[PDB]
Amino acid sequence: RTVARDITLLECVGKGRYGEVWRGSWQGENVAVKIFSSRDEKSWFRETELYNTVMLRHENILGFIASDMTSRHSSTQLWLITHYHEMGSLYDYLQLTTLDTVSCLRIVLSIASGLAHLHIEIFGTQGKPAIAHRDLKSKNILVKKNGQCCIADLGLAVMHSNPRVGTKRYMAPEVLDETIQVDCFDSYKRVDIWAFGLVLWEVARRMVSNGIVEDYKPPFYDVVPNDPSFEDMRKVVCVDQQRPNIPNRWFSDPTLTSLAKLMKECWYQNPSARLTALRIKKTLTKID
Ligand SMILES: COc1cc(-c2cncc(-c3ccc(N4CCNCC4)cc3)c2C)cc(OC)c1OC
Ligand SMILES: COc1cc(-c2cncc(-c3ccc(N4CCNCC4)cc3)c2C)cc(OC)c1OC
Ligand SMILES: COc1cc(-c2cncc(-c3ccc(N4CCNCC4)cc3)c2C)cc(OC)c1OC
Ligand SMILES: [N+]
Repeated sequence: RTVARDITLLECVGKGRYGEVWRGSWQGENVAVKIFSSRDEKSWFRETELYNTVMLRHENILGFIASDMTSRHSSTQLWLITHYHEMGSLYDYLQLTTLDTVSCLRIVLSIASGLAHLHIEIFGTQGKPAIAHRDLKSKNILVKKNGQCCIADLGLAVMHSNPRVGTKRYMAPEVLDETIQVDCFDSYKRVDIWAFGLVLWEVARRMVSNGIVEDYKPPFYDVVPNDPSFEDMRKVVCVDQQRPNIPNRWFSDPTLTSLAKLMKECWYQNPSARLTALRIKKTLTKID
């Protein structure tokens, strides 16, 4: 039989230190092709090892298609091929649109659903190890046409049944002050919950209430520079214990009032006090 492996690369939709992401076509279907830089080859190996261990399939997890290593003259080429989401990342989407109550809740519940799926160990033969993402942020969430999102980029993920770090802006206090209990898998889940709370804040700002909305801003936009240093973040999050500001106007809206409470419970200094992804999901299903 013929094994069709050609992928037509059509447009570059992202470029960074990690390499590039391309919209491509295989057998008439859109795919996304992440071409890894040499600097980020470990992310391809980690995501490939994870998917070789457990073939994750979930509506709120970016859908895997293939991992490819191709030998070249003096180098190795590494591609990750996934489903393609033409609306782009949540980071991109929130810059050009505001949200109503239903759309806001649908986004955040779908993220919580993908995150709880990663976090939970499932036993039996169609089960999965528990997984922590370790780089959750709005650029690593994609928006689907049906209004739900999916979580992307498991290049830093850890499974439970040289060392790298996530994006500094989204790092939890215990990462920045180096107290994280690196031998406890639950510690990594709690780092994800902190970052989820920041994403919740980014989304909520874009939900209209009483004719008011906030402009899109990244977490800590008002207290750290672009490309904040580790020390910049440590001073804000650990030393001064600052948290993203909740605007007054949210307290006139029942949804945003509830989401503010939820955020706060993701942002406790004590990691063990933070809500779990499953508890976040339940709370979200009862809002509105
Ligand atoms: C090797 O590389 C690539 C292969 C393919 C691909 C293309 N067509 C057919 C297949 C296929 C799938 C299953 C089976 N079997 C199933 C169990 N019983 C026997 C039959 C045979 C063939 C595959 C995998 C696509 C790629 O990209 C998108 C690839 O590159 C990453
Ligand atoms: C890698 O991605 C894609 C692969 C294929 C593809 C091509 N040829 C054969 C297969 C196949 C056929 C039979 C089995 N069997 C498994 C054991 N029990 C019996 C049944 C498995 C796999 C598949 C999935 C199609 C895609 O899209 C349409 C893909 O997505 C882009
Ligand atoms: C975050 O990680 C990954 C994302 C994707 C991915 C999947 N579907 C769509 C996109 C996309 C498409 C268009 C835009 N727009 C940006 C503004 N101007 C117009 C164009 C943004 C994003 C991307 C990036 C693929 C991955 O691997 C293969 C990823 O890595 C695991
Ligand atoms: N790592």
